[PDB]
Amino acid sequence: EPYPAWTADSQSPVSIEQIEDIFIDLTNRLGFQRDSMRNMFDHFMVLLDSRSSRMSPDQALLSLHADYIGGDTANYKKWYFAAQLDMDDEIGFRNMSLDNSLEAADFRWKAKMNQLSPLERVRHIALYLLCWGEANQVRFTAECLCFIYKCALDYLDSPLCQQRQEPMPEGDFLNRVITPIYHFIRNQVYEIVDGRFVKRERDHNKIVGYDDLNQLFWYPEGIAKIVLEDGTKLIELPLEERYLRLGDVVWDDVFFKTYKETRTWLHLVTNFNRIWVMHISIFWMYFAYNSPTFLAAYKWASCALGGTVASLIQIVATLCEWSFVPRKWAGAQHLSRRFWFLCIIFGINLGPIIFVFAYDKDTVYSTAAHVVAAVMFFVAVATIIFFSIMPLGGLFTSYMKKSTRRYVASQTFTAAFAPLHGLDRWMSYLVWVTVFAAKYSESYYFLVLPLRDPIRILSTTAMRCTGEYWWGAVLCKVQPKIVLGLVIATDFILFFLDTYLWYIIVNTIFSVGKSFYLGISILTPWRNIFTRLPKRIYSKILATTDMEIKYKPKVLISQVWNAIIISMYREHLLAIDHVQKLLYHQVPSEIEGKRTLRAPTFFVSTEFFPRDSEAERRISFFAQSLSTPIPEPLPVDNMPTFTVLTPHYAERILLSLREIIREDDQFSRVTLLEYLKQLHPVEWECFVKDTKILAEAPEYTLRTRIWASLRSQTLYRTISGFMNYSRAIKLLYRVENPEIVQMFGGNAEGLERELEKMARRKFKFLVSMQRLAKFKPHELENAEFLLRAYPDLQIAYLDEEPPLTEGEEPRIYSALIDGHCEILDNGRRRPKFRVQLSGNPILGDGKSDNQNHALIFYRGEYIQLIDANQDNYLEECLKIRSVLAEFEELNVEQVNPYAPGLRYEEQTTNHPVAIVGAREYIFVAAGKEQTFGTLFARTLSQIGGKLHYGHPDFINATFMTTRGGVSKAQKGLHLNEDIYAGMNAMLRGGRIKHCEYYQCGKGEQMLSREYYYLGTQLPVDRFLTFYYAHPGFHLNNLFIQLSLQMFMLTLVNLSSLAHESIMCIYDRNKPKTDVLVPIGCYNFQPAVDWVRRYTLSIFIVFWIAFVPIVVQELIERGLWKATQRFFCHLLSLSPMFEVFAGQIYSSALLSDLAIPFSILYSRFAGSAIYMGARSMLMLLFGTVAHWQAPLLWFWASLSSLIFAPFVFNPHQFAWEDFFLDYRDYIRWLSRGNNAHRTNLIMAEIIPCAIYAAGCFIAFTFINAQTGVKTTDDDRVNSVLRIIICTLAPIAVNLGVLFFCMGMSCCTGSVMAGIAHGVAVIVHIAFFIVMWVLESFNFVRMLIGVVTCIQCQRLIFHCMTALMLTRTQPSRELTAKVIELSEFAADFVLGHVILICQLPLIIIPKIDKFHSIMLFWLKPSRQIRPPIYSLKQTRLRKRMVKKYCSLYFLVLAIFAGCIIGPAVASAKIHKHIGDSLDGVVHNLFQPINTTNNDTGSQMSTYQS
Ligand SMILES: OC[C@H]1O[C@@H](O[C@@H]2[C@@H](O)[C@H](O[C@@H]3[C@@H](O)[C@H](O[C@@H]4[C@@H](O)[C@H](O)O[C@H](CO)[C@H]4O)O[C@H](CO)[C@H]3O)O[C@H](CO)[C@H]2O)[C@H](O)[C@@H](O)[C@@H]1O
Ligand SMILES: CCCCCCCCCC(=O)O[C@H](COC(=O)CCCCCCC)COP(=O)(O)OCCN
Ligand SMILES: CCCCCCCCCCCCCC
Ligand SMILES: CCCCCCCCCCCC
Ligand SMILES: CCCCCCCCCCCC
Ligand SMILES: CCCCCCCCCCCC
Ligand SMILES: CCCCCCCCCC
Ligand SMILES: CCCCCCCCCC
Ligand SMILES: CCCCCCCCCC
Ligand SMILES: CCCCCCCCCC
Ligand SMILES: CCCCCCCCCC
Ligand SMILES: CCCCCCCCCC
Ligand SMILES: CCCCCCCCC
Ligand SMILES: CCCCCCCCC
Ligand SMILES: CCCCCCCCC
Ligand SMILES: CCCCCCCCC
Ligand SMILES: CCCCCCCCC
Ligand SMILES: CCCCCCCCC
Ligand SMILES: CCCCCCCCC
Ligand SMILES: CCCCCCC
Ligand SMILES: CCCCCCC
Ligand SMILES: CCCCCCC
Ligand SMILES: CCCCCCC
Ligand SMILES: CCCCCCC
Ligand SMILES: CCCCCCC
Ligand SMILES: CCCCCCC
Repeated sequence: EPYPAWTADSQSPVSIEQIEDIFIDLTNRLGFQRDSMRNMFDHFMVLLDSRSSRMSPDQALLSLHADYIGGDTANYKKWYFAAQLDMDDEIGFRNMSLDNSLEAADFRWKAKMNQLSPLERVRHIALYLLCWGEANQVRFTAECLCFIYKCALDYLDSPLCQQRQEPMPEGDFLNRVITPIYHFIRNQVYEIVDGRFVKRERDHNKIVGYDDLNQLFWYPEGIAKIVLEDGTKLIELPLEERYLRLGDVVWDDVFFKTYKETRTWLHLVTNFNRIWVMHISIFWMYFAYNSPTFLAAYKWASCALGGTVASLIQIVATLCEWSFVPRKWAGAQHLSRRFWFLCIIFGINLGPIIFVFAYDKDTVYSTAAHVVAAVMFFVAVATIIFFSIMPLGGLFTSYMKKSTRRYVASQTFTAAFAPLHGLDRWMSYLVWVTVFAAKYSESYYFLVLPLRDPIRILSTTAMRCTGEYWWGAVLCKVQPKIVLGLVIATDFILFFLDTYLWYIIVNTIFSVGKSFYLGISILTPWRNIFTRLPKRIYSKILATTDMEIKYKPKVLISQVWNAIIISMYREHLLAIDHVQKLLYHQVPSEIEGKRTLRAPTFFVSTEFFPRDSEAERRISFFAQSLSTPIPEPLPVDNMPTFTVLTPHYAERILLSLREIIREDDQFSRVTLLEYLKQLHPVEWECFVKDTKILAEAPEYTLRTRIWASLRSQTLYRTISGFMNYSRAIKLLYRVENPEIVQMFGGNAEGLERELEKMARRKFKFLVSMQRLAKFKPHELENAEFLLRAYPDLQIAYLDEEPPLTEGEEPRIYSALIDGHCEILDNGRRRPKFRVQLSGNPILGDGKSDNQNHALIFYRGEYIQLIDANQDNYLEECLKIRSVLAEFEELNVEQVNPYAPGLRYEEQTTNHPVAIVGAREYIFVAAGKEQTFGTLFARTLSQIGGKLHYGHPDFINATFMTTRGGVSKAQKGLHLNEDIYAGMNAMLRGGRIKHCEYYQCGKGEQMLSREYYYLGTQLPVDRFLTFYYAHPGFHLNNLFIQLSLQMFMLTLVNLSSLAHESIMCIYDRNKPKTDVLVPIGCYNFQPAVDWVRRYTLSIFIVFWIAFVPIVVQELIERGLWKATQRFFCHLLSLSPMFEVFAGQIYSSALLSDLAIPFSILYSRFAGSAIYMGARSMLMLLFGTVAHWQAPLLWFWASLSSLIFAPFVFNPHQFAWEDFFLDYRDYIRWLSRGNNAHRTNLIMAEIIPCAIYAAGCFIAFTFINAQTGVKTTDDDRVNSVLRIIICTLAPIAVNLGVLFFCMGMSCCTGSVMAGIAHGVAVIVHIAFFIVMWVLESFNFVRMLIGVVTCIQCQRLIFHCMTALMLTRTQPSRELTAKVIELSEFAADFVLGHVILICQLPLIIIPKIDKFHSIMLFWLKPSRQIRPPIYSLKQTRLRKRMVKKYCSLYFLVLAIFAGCIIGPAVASAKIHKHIGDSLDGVVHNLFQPINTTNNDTGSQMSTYQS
């Protein structure tokens, strides 16, 4: 018997016979495929059965007609009111507010659909379904389908076609109006070569995709660009004669690009322009206030000048946005009409300032110069507030004239955000008001106020040196100012980290506080969740409130709790003597003889679960998750149907048999069977017990296959353990209604058949086996076994068939095979349906296409789309009637969507819910426990919303199918393949909520076109919430790294200034003896104290935003480790010990986010090492020149970043694997061998030149002698040293290369060997010559080496960029030179690293310790080869002993290169060399001069 909720009622308007005739009529008179008509007829009736199972059929049909075409929710009405009768701006106006006109048409539409007959509505819905089920891959472009549907309906509703009596040929709709569009889509890629298709290589800015292809149908002036074959526009023809000529149009003169994304940094200035306005514009005022050194009017005038900057960003953003949209495409006049209103505000804000600034000096105008400057400070505060609110894409729009288009993007498909009202609307303002209040309040007292003394000191004090030779002392006189500039600049980036710092705190405080105020899970009443289980199971899993005959509320709970436990036992998770204490036992009544129900001892108040196993983990969560409020479920006779999708490219259905044993000692450990036995050694015993009991053969082989496949990672386990929905639905049905059992008691087969029939009508499984036609003969047997095991599965695959005639592409179908179909002699089943596609439906590279070709067969109302590896245990598979109630449609009352009056302000179902994610974060003794809970909460709140925006689990099919698909992938767009659907269903109108009582079971997109639609149009609270989660987290990790390279550049300048000064001794209590006791000195102690207050605040932002993830990634073990650490540090150094222990976290994180030395070192060089060395030399110079106390907190961090990958290797430190690794390293080193274009050159040259000038300036000043009291004609001429020590090694390399080329002209291994040998030695010797030139002074030599390295790097980069921007011998010279120079660095830098491990090998036994530590870290299927005989042992010892001598000789050479000048610095006691006229005092003039010219001396000049 057929669909029983529509066909078996006496109130349905139309019968199935009158429904099938309509589907046959349209097929006959339009040419739809016969197998697609038979498919959509079943999909339309299943969808009408379920929705009519909880209401009346007369209302079910109306609700279906109001959700596909015609209601306020349907996408067709929204397209009709926006691209067929204009009226796009009147929709944006209404949304902002929350004869022609708008009501005069909305009322007409609403009163026209109200007088339709039930037999006339079916004809409307079927026409949409038949088009949607056949237009392949045009489903990604929703609007094309609406246009085609309108054309077809117009043709069918004209009286002319009625007289014609010959029907269109079959397969016409596909070969005539759908195939040209697909041919256009495919040809934008995949150029044809001689025989096949290959990926055409072209710039990713001339490739139109689906987003550009469907965007043409949003405007009436976009629809009017369709040109036919002959040349005329398509609008000329009448409405009725427009469908026939729809195959003549050429889709190549009609489609354009419409976004055209540019460079990356040009997008961030115009998308998030409300973050650069409320930070920079206030950082200006804060400093301009307390900086009098550049009266009282000038103070307010210079503070109010910060309203000009708050408008300059708003001008430079509109100017950048001018280069995204096309020229004349709708939404361009608004840019030009807004650029001329921004200039007026800029002019007004800059006007009176020019007056007040330069018209005040000692004239009679003080009366009218303070009033004009006090009002500008209040005008330039209105501008800052008005530009931090009021989205960029929507301001100055009320005042605009009619024009044509008022907005820049469509306000009905790009901006329809759900209002989010209720209580969250009020709790969303508070979170941001408090955050910004706290940030702006404490960022002024601890970051800007204590910086007003160094500003006054450093801006006035002047130096006295001799100076250089080409520019005298003009550069050494203004040093303090150069230091002050860098100090402010590096404190402008630390102003952006603070606001992300406060967002973490104020978002955890609210979560904890509200979860306490709601009283859910207060403290931890652990013996309460188990205490009251039955009352919760009787009201949250059974729908008894509408079942009546209230009787025996314990037998039902008994049945449910017995089944849930017996299943766990059957999975071999509990012992047989263990389940007896954990089950509802029934015992006969000794009083009379009747029956009695008992309860478990576990369950009223002893190894209840074995050693905190998976059984404990599951029964804990199941009982703990019923506390949270859960909506009341419906009876199992009224729940809607649903479906499960799963893709499959190439996975393993089963373990085979050769793969289970194989060979043992050729990989890790032994055979996989014994591996699994060792991993889980109790259920193997349960399995063998059951096998013996059954045996009380190949089938044993099959059972072993099954037992292995349920473990490891296959596709059979997902299907086997994910089909528990069927068992749950049968169990709930039989438990709920007992009368059905008694009517035919004694017929177990009949009862089973009834239950199966009911549970087969409410759950469908669908797996999309792509490329099933070309499986191997062994691989197809597993697929054939799946259908035999479960005779209700459904598979969809891509068939194929030879072309009709030679020369054309083959025709490929799309087929579905069930498990109840009859088998053929070929060994394959007859497909139930076969729909012809229009070509290879795979053009991308993701899984989107595979999900798309099989989305036709999705019968139901909701979809759970899963991955290829899921668990979904049975206990969490029982509350499926409650998670489907999040889609709040099950308990409502229908209100006849079409009705007179009731305008669109007082409706309720306006924003339906689209996606429903699942709960993804899986979890003084009392004080320690509370602190641990708070730390876990803080760790969760980091990803409480970060990874939870659009991760989809359930999908509203009706909503997310008529507009786009379930997910999209293309070469053009690139979001995440998984975050696109959730971020695109939010700005079409839908909502996104998520349940928290369900276990799931599991930048390059800054250039997207949806960040542009979101960050330019969202309201303020929503924009801040969106920004500080996805883009803000990625953009924060770039500021932390950028604010640690600006610090090393100011430390060098500020420590090269404290090394040549007297410093005016200063006490930090009350140093107001304003005589500056060393008399004549200049005090820099407050400036030097700034370093102490920066290291303190750069580690707070580290111990709150990077350490809490150690809990997440170390929750494996560490409770006992923490207990042991507390025991071993109960009376230790306390804070000092904790601080020193706060260094292993960086190493752990680095190694976790991170083996031969060659590969290990080459994988990290260029990302953490090449920067580490250059940032370590600078720190060494800084810590040698002045040695501030809080500077060794950087040494640990920089030393634990380049030593982490080399400490967590399995076997490295023993004695000889090290030397074999060294052998391999040496061999590899010997044979290693490694305005449209003005942005490429400046992308990587400007920051590499500023960083070089910053070091050159610091190097010149330390040589420029100060306080020396000499004559003018001394100077130092220190510039020439840099030129000598920079370009000379390049000259030597080039000369050697030329000489060796000539010698080859008149066995290249020796060539390379000698070249490398001289290249290393030249750099090592010119390291020494720079030390010699500075008269053997270490401190003023380190800064000479660093600047030489920087200048060489700059030269190489610029030369490479030039030689590739703009001759072949020149190329083969420059490339070789660059490689030969970089080889010396690659030979020195790593080789030093490998020397520092020398003292860590002399330990008599270290490998045992290291192995113990790494094994505690994790075991990984260990292995140890005992393959050792005399011959190779002798060879091993020979080679190991032979290379140790070279390893301890290179170390001696390096040590003798350093100790030499350190002992040769004593014998020499005079100046070295005397020259004149441009090289005078070339080496370094002073040998015994002093720089302490302080004391009673009253007036001296010493120029
Ligand atoms: O790229 C995608 C993935 O990015 C992952 O995050 C890493 C990010 O951690 C890395 O930044 C580090 C810096 O953190 C490090 O500076 C240290 C500070 O973090 C700390 O607070 O203070 C010490 C003081 O010594 C600093 O050294 O410096 C290194 C040096 O390069 C940076 O790498 O940057 C990576 C590339 O930008 C980035 O990938 C993220 O966790 C993943 O989720 C993401 O997929
Ligand atoms: C005194 C001895 C050393 C002489 C060093 C000669 C460098 C000669 C020039 C060069 O090689 O400079 C850089 C490499 O700098 C470095 O190794 C700096 C670290 C040096 C540590 C020395 C410790 C004693 C090239 O960097 P890249 O262009 O590779 O960076 C972009 C990514 N590819
Ligand atoms: C007003 C603030 C200006 C900030 C400019 C920052 C420039 C940084 C240049 C150096 C970056 C690191 C180069 C290795
Ligand atoms: C009743 C009006 C409430 C307005 C709330 C605005 C919140 C703005 C937060 C960010 C300010 C910079
Ligand atoms: C009159 C002397 C003015 C000197 C200004 C120096 C500014 C340095 C800015 C550095 C930014 C990275
Ligand atoms: C009036 C003298 C100006 C001297 C040149 C200053 C250049 C500053 C560049 C700073 C780079 C970090
Ligand atoms: C001050 C912010 C202006 C935009 C900064 C962009 C940083 C990333 C560039 C790649
Ligand atoms: C925008 C310039 C405003 C000039 C005001 C002058 C006032 C003069 C009062 C005597
Ligand atoms: C929420 C705190 C707002 C500012 C409180 C007062 C700060 C000090 C004013 C003197
Ligand atoms: C809400 C945090 C406010 C912090 C105020 C810091 C200054 C306290 C008074 C000096
Ligand atoms: C002169 C002070 C030196 C302090 C130690 C510098 C080297 C530290 C290596 C960890
Ligand atoms: C952990 C290493 C500590 C080194 C201290 C160096 C002190 C130098 C004082 C001049
Ligand atoms: C001295 C600073 C006063 C306040 C500046 C404007 C703050 C706007 C939120
Ligand atoms: C500082 C102003 C930059 C403006 C860039 C305009 C780019 C147009 C292609
Ligand atoms: C003494 C009269 C001063 C009036 C100032 C008016 C300023 C208007 C912007
Ligand atoms: C001399 C002090 C004048 C202060 C004027 C304040 C005006 C506020 C709108
Ligand atoms: C001088 C103290 C200024 C404090 C400003 C607080 C602003 C809160 C929005
Ligand atoms: C960036 C936050 C700095 C917080 C400093 C607090 C200092 C307390 C003594
Ligand atoms: C203000 C944005 C541009 C900054 C200079 C160019 C940076 C290129 C990496
Ligand atoms: C801090 C900006 C100063 C502007 C006035 C300079 C004369
Ligand atoms: C534009 C800010 C400075 C004005 C100076 C006028 C002399
Ligand atoms: C001196 C008071 C400091 C309070 C800090 C609160 C975060
Ligand atoms: C005469 C000035 C020469 C400057 C050279 C800078 C590298
Ligand atoms: C005194 C001139 C300005 C110095 C600071 C610029 C950031
Ligand atoms: C905030 C400006 C950053 C410029 C340098 C980017 C590498
Ligand atoms: C005459 C001033 C020259 C400055 C050079 C800075 C690199």
